[PDB]
Amino acid sequence: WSVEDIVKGINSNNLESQLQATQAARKLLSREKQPPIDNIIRAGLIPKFVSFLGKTDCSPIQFESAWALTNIASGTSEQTKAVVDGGAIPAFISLLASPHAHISEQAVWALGNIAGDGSAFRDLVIKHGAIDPLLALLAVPDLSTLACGYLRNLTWTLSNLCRNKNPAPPLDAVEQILPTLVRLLHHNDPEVLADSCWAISYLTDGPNERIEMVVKKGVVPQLVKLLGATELPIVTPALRAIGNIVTGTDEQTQKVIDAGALAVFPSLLTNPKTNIQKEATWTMSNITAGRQDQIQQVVNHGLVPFLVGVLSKADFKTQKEAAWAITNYTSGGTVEQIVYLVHCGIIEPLMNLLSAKDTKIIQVILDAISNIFQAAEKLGETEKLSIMIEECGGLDKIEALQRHENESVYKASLNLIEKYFS
Amino acid sequence: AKKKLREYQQRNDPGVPTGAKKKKKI
Repeated sequence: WSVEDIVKGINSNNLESQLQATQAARKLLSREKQPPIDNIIRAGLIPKFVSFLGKTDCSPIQFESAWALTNIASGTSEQTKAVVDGGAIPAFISLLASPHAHISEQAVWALGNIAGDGSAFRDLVIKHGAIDPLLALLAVPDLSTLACGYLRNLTWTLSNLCRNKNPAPPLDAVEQILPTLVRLLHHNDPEVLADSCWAISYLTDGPNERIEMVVKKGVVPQLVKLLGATELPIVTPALRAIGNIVTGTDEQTQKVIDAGALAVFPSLLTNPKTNIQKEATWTMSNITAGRQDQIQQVVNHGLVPFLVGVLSKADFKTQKEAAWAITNYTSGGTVEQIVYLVHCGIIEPLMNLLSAKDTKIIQVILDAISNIFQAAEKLGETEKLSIMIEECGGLDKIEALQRHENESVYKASLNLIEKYFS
Repeated sequence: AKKKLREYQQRNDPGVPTGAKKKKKI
């Protein structure tokens, strides 16, 4: 229909005409190529649709209006705001209790789009009381009671209530949602698992107290299991959540190790999916920033050759993540752990990466080389290391960096030349 | 020191994966 024909039917004194026009609006807003959301907004139709959500008698017009509003709220922030400004948040929360599962599901979906817009609308959905009726829909002993698409919508909408920063979701809300999240994290549906992992990944990004809340729930072993799933949509958020947890305290990081996560990293650090391999390298960088006994577990799982491999060949951003992982290792490791890096072949790929002109990565590499030399000094191995650096062309690079423009680069390279190559 | 996701995202965006934010019903 044209928008005029929709307005005429919506503004008739005939309810069947109103349902027909609302249906035509829902189809127009669902069409593949550029649905006319703004023309529908300018026509003043959102208040009519919100009014229809309250027509408990005429469930077909409730469903059609909920679908039409869902697809407006799927748009820009300004389009989502027009839906909120029409009073839709409390009207959708009221619809969660509908005896018709497909209408309740549509309200869940719309609330997910609204909360997904950002932290202010997320917190406004929470303030209107959406969490209690949403969790009540999931408070059954067997989750396979519920339709698969229904369960996926509830999980996704809950994940958007856990999402976003500045500010993070209210503590009381996260505490109330978490136990249901833990159940969904064990449910045997791939999309439910994926969005459960996304929710946990959101909750674990922040101050270490936020990590602690999640880890206290016993979730890390299941996250490590999902780390090994064959579905990339599951591995991606599972690895994100694990990566967030190891940015925390040493004890939080130890829970990831004790659950067996390191055994998965030979595959993760060679994964052909670029973002998986890069985030696994970042995760290793925060583990090698841990205790010496945690570095030793990296060693024991055979992961140092894999970090040598990533540094040797990967896309440039990933190689730089690996350089950070190495510099952290050399900053906190024992002398024995550090010279083991050299035995595994770290020097040549470090010197190869020093061809980069970026001031930032140069300093990272020079710091790692300085830390390795300091360990070699305690063992009496500096001459071996110097020969190794010269033979792969690394001395040429260092020597030329004595004339770099940046003072931090120029003084670090001078210092290496004076101490070890005179 | 540990480095949080915000710093990884500043190094690596755009394209760092995230869950679906909004969904259109077809």
